[PDB]
Amino acid sequence: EAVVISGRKLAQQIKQEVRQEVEEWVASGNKRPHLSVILVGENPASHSYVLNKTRAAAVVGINSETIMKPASISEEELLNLINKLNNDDNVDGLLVQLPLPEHIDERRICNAVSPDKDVDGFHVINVGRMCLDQYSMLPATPWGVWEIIKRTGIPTLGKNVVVAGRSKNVGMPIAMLLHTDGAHERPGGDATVTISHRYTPKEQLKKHTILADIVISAAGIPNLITADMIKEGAAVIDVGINRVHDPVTAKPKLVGDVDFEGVRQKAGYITPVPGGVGPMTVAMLMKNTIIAAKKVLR
Amino acid sequence: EAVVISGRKLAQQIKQEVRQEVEEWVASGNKRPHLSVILVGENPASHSYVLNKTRAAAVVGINSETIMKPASISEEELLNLINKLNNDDNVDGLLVQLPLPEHIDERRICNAVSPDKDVDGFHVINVGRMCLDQYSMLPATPWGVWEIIKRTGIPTLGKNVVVAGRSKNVGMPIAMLLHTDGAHERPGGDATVTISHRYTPKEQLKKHTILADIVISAAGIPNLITADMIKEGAAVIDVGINRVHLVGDVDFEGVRQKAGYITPVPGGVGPMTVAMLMKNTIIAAKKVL
Ligand SMILES: Nc1nc(=O)c(CC(=O)Nc2cnc(C(=O)N[C@@H](CCC(=O)O)C(=O)O)c(F)c2)c(N)[nH]1
Ligand SMILES: Nc1nc(=O)c(CC(=O)Nc2cnc(C(=O)N[C@@H](CCC(=O)O)C(=O)O)c(F)c2)c(N)[nH]1
Ligand SMILES: Nc1ncnc2c1ncn2[C@@H]1O[C@H](COP(=O)(O)OP(=O)(O)O)[C@@H](O)[C@H]1O
Repeated sequence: EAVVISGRKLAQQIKQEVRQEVEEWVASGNKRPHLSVILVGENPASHSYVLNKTRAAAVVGINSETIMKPASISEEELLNLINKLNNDDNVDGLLVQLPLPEHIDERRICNAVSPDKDVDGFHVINVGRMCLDQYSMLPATPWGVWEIIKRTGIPTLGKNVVVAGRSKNVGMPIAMLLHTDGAHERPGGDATVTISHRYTPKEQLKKHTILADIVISAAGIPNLITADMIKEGAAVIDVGINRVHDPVTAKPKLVGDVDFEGVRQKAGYITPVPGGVGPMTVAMLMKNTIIAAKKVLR
Repeated sequence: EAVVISGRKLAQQIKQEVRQEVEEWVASGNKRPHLSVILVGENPASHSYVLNKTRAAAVVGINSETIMKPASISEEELLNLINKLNNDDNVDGLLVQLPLPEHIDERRICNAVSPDKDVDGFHVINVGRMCLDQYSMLPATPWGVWEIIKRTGIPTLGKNVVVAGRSKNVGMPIAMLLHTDGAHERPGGDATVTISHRYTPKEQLKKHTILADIVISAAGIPNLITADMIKEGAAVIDVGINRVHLVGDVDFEGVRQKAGYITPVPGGVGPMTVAMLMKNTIIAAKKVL
């Protein structure tokens, strides 16, 4: 039966580390780090998630604010705000919670944020640098997945890894980190990586996961991954956060992409949803904010 | 036996497309495109390849010059030259042939070329845009591999593909093009892609290639792919160009029984590399950023 990795405990340890580091930075008489978060509209998940981020900033010694804007705001208005904050020498990190409404182009917004305040790592320069194995602001969810693997001592060099999902801020950067050279400026995990997506036929997915020492599911599909697909002792990391309705009572429940109960038999490791990858995302963003405050990637 | 794909012939087709496009463009008022190539040192592969590029330029009606410099050139000189060429409005495309001498930072050189004139697609912005499936200057070898697959009619959507190698200008971009979404601004092939490299155990490689409708080898290792690694009827694309006693990364002679399609070396991907660069030069001349 599978060791269950608590991403909540790990995230909490990492927050303690950022706390000490912020205490230190300030005791040396530096400006306290400041994170600004922009939230557009009323997606409830977006609200909960931004709540989690600002709390985390509070508890690790980072000053936060959330600027909430109505969904009817124009792209131009959002850009004027971004520009104010890029020019405010008090703001170390600046993030815009996603998704944005359809009249606003996310890519133009992500590229408007100053690369050295880009704690999400979504600016095209950060994406380019990451894809070239250079130092960059790494994106929080993928770096969280990496820390779960690395801090649990699960090896990656030479190993087979499958990532279900190819989204530009989750699946793609996860696949990039895991396959790349450990000897490079930004080290990778030297694994053999397969990437699947919405057109991977389910039988062919299974044919690749069955060979996998590590399966990382970032598709947003309940019960995508089941124990017949996993091999004995493999690590299984679950990036999905899927809001379902619970058969016994149609209560609103969070599952991931893995059939936890089925897979926790056969697997060597497993993360739960909730309390797995999600809090790690919040922890790695605290890390990026301290990094941005210390202006080390200038 | 396997259908042997002629890169020589597909490249001919592409170069005729560019010739026509260039001729309409000049005919309708515009400056004739110009490609400037910077060559440093005496690597015989580099010299041969830069000659192939400028010949192709000449025959599709694109003006060229190669600027040859000694290996001894300093990084500051090379950047000075690049800066001059970035400002010369006669120059549409600018490329610096690799590899550069060990005392020159390649990445610094690559980022110094104006993105508008970056016909190799090695500038960090071009790499970033490509990884986001945005319009970009696609790198020549990866776009060549893509054109080989799509002009030969080999399907990719839902299919299994293995790329052997993860170099930033070949193997990584090939994997990026093949797995990405056909509906995006810069379409991809909607395939299921495995990337392998110098730490993939050979048996594990084989366990992936066995499943593969397409195997693309960009490792630079003679005989890495052998017919027991292929599944019958599969497309094998050989990006390797190795000096031994020129051959690929495939055992051509063996794999051609088992394979559905196969590319030779020479005459496969290499001539396509040259062709796609001509494509990129006319795209740069037209200033469709
Ligand atoms: N600019 C930008 N950047 C981004 O990074 C992201 C991604 C992101 O914020 N992800 C998450 C994920 N999970 C949590 C979390 O708290 N998860 C808990 C459950 C809490 C509950 O159910 O409400 C868990 O999974 O246990 C979080 F705070 C943030 C977006 N959308 N936008
Ligand atoms: N900035 C930059 N950009 C780059 O794109 C490249 C890569 C590159 O130039 N690739 C190639 C590959 N092959 C050929 C070729 O003509 N191959 C013939 C064999 C001819 C013979 O040497 O006898 C074949 O394979 O049939 C070519 F002209 C260029 C580099 N290095 N640098
Ligand atoms: N056994 C192997 N299987 C797959 N890829 C390999 C193997 N051995 C080496 N490689 C890869 O080949 C590449 C060598 O780089 P390079 O020669 O610069 O690229 P190219 O083949 O495009 O010229 C590296 O990415 C390396 O990890």
